[PDB]
Amino acid sequence: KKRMIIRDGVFYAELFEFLKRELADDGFAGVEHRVTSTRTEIVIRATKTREVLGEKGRRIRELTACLQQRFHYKEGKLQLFAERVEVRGLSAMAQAESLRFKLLSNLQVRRAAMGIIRHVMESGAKGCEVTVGGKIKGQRAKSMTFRDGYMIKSGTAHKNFVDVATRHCHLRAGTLGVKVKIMLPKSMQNEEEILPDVIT
Amino acid sequence: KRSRDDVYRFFFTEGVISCKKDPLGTWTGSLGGKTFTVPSIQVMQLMRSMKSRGLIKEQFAWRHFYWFLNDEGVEYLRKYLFLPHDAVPNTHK
Amino acid sequence: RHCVICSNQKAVIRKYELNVCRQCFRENAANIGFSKLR
Amino acid sequence: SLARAGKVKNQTPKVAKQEKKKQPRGRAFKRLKYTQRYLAKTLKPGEKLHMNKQPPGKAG
RNA sequence: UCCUUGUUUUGCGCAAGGUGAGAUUUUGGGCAACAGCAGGUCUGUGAUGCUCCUCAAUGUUCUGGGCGACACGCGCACUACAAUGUCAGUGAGAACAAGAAAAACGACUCUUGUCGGACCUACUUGAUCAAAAGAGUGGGAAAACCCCGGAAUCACGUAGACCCACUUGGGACCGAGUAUUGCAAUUAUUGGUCGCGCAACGAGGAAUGUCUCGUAGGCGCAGCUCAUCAAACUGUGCCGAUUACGUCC
RNA sequence: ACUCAACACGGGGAACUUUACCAGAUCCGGACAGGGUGAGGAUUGACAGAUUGAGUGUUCUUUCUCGAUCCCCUGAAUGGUGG
Repeated sequence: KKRMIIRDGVFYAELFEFLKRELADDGFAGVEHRVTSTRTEIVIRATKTREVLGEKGRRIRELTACLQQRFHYKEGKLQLFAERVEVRGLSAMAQAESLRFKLLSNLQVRRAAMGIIRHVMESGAKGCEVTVGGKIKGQRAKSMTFRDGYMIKSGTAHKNFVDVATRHCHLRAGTLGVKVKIMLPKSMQNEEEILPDVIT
Repeated sequence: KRSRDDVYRFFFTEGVISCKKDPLGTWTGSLGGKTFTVPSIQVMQLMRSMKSRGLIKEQFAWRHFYWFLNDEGVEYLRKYLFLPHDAVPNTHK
Repeated sequence: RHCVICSNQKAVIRKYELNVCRQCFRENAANIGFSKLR
Repeated sequence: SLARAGKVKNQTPKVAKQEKKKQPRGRAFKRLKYTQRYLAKTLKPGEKLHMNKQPPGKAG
């Protein structure tokens, strides 16, 4: 229906926002959910799945419980799982979090960003970009670019390949902005718009 | 107020707590099934008072509040009741 | 009317197709499944 | 304005300094520095070691 | 692509015609590099530095009332209605359109785990006597909603009426009545009656705007906002040209 | 906001609400008791009377209903459509 799709949008929004704030620096990619008929799997994409669960088991049932108490869900209609994402490099948001941590620790912008770039471009990524605007001086609102490999912004097709993350760091004097992109070496449309090949 | 009594119970054997931020009353719970009737404002006040003592941990999304009860919070709560317990979060599972 | 994802009630409320996402603008607050292609 | 002189030096706070123990003198003084900066360190200044450093606070 | 076997020194290509639904960035949109601006936004935010308001708080209030809308007839920006004979002005009848909107309240009733009321439209009473407007039955979560789609531009000589006038062309002021909406109306209401029209204005100085095709122009409908009102904004459809297809002043 | 990248623009067709602003009253949100008042407290709730636009229970009197959270002093604080 009209309303179904909208309400699904709402549910995803609320869920995604709750996690992406309050559970962070675990290499959080995001979440994905699907129905199994009167139950919803709701897998949680993280690099480190141990913090998601908890070693006391409190975390996973807290996050189930918060959802239940809001939406009037009950057990056996709701569930939460963990999923191991290998290569934190290929997750925009995950790299974003680790970078944010470096900056809040009061480490150098250059050194920090170079860490992200090294990590990403090792796993075979086409390109990456780290655009950190904000304070680093005063008195500017200076913007620093770091650009690596190659990246496309052409078409609407680019949006599917390239996942993006924007986050904030909060420091003395005020806000510092952070952004990470990362063009994946593996398509999510299974499509390219360049290089006609010849099979010999 | 005698109102606050009901909410002092609401902490216990309900795990994580949830509220909506509103200036106008509405029942915070749903999951616990206790069905206390309390205005939201009062609930919020108590949540905040013992957040300031480090007992409770706050987390927030959009306009909603979700309050988790720490190890410390559990300990305190058990003493304030008198009633010893095997720790609120870990009992449920 | 009034809004449920702010309490501002000003800076304009969408109530089209039973949703509010214009007291927090939808360009910033996406993942409702909408896209622009045309 | 012929007179408004001394405006700033009226208003400012006076701690009126703070007590301190006597310092080494003669060779003893020169000793004191040569130990601090050039020994118990991996570096000699240079600007590589900074002789005075201060804590943070406020930034603009 | 072919062809003109033209133009093409060979190339990159160009023009006309042809096949053809369609002749070149196929057509219309959408996205878009680098360098930036002391552009706008701290009344979008749980996005924020500091330092102001922090209780005769100014913060804050389902609190009450008022403002943002005022009127020397003052300037500017944008909009809409006209001065009519190329809907032309009051009357009647015919044929005929397309996206899109809609529903669900812990409120009642229902049971061993729970159903119908805030959306529309149909039909009939609303004329043994108006409009506005009352109410009952009936269906829909939409390719179901009664033909899913209709009345404006248009057509019409039915031998309609007016007829070259500031009128019977236009409305804007102004008074009286009533019903509808709402937590509350103080022309809020306005799809309504019926006064004033013989109040303006006759295509309107200088100046200046933007479009080469199903476009311009003309016309209507829905969505949007939401106690209630659209000359606004957004989208769909209908009627549908003149000139140019060149140059760089 | 003010040549253009102002001026049917701030999805801004605002009457009470929205509200910055004005005319007045109110709340604790001032939480946090570490320095004080438990019973009978500065209190929660309250008919009448009064207060005042507001029989409104804020307030004050009467008398009743009282948890001792509300209340007292500092520090601390949070909230804001303020720049």
